[PDB]
Amino acid sequence: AEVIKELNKCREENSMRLDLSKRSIHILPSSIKELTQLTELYLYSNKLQSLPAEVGCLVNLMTLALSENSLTSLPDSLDNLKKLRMLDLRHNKLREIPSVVYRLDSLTTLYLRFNRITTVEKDIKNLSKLSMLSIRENKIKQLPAEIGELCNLITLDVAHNQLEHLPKEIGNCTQITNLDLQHNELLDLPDTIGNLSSLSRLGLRYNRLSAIPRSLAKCSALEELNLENNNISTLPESLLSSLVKLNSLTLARNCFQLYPVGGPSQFSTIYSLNMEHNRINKIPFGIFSRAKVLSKLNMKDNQLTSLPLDFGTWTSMVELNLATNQLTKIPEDVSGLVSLEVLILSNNLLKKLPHGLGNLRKLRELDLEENKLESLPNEIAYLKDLQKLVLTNNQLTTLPRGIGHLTNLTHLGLGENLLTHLPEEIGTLENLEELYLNDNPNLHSLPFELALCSKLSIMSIENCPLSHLPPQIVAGGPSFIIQFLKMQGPYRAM
Ligand SMILES: [Mg+2]
Repeated sequence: AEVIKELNKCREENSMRLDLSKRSIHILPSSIKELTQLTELYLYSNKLQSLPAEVGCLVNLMTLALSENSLTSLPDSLDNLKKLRMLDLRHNKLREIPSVVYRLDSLTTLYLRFNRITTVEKDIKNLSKLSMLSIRENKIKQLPAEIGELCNLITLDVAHNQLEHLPKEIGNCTQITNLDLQHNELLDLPDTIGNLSSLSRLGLRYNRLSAIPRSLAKCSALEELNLENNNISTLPESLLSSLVKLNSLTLARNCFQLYPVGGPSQFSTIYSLNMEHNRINKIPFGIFSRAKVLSKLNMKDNQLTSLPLDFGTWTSMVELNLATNQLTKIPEDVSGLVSLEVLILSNNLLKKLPHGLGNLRKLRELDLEENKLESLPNEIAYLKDLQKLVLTNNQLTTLPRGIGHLTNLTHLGLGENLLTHLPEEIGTLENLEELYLNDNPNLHSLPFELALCSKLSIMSIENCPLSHLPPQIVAGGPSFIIQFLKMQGPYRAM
């Protein structure tokens, strides 16, 4: 109806771009054959199950945009579009690459993401002008050796498929800079992967890799190496020191029991190292002695029972996550870690903290949730940069009076402890915003000085008896308690 007039409009305008997207089109009219001047046809977001043979009359088409339709194929007449440069077939119902697509040898850009494709035929070698090929989110089990004739490829995306291997002939696609293989079933990578010398983005997470080829050392433009969720427990001893632009290394969710063995400069370039969810039973002595730029270490969910003798020499570390290990002590040498801003120690077996904690002048966040802490050291008072202090689920009965010296503290989590009272010095926490006191069964009062925390907007007190406060006030909840402390206490300003 309106597409009749829009096709008609295009005819009289002689416009070389036709946009029929988002028009609920089920059947494309035959008359589209008349608009032979078109170089761009936009049919995306429609209801098309098929393109008519008349589309092959649009022999000047350079762009055919068909995403978000219900196509199963394309007309054999598309053969006649000898100038077609980009075909966009995302989000359709293709069970295979349409036969005609294998003859569109002028194509440089082919988008096939989100279909039902299982096989790439050997005839893929005909599309040797392709620089962008995306077949992400399909059902592909293997690629043909003839992928190696796509020598102009820059981006090859086959993420979210069923690949178990990659043909060694991928090593002939020497222009590739972005190769995404994540979320496949990959058991290995070919030793020829090193032939991809301009490789700068390699997607490998969520596969079944048990090793990395040593030839990957040749891909020295790589700026990230994310091996998350595989089956890796070692690395080629030469690999990391060859990746001289490597910024970040993720070994999370693998089966490392020991740090990978590497050169002296194995960690000399990365800023971030993520080894969370492995089986690592110790951190080697000296492992960060040449890691001047490494500032984030994540060791969460491993098997650590202690820390190396030179722990206190990690002077560049800024964020350290040792959550979900089996640490029983933090050594006094933690005083060495003068750059630390974030220290996460939740879910260990700590009973006390070293006095040396007080040397962490830049510490902003300290998370001690789910330990066995029985006290805090007085030297906590010197953490003047501390903003967030999480002590949830410990065995604390009192806090040091010096807790009130934490000028910058905004978040204080004391839920699930054994507290009998809060110090009056809580009132000098001028910046306190969130105070969690829930599930302290022996906490029977709150100090009037709590009224002095003018920025206090959240406090939890569920399952505290608070029997030294009036029953109806306690039943009113945090809002009523704070108002009561202000009105009955001695601190009203006027
Ligand atoms: Mg899958």
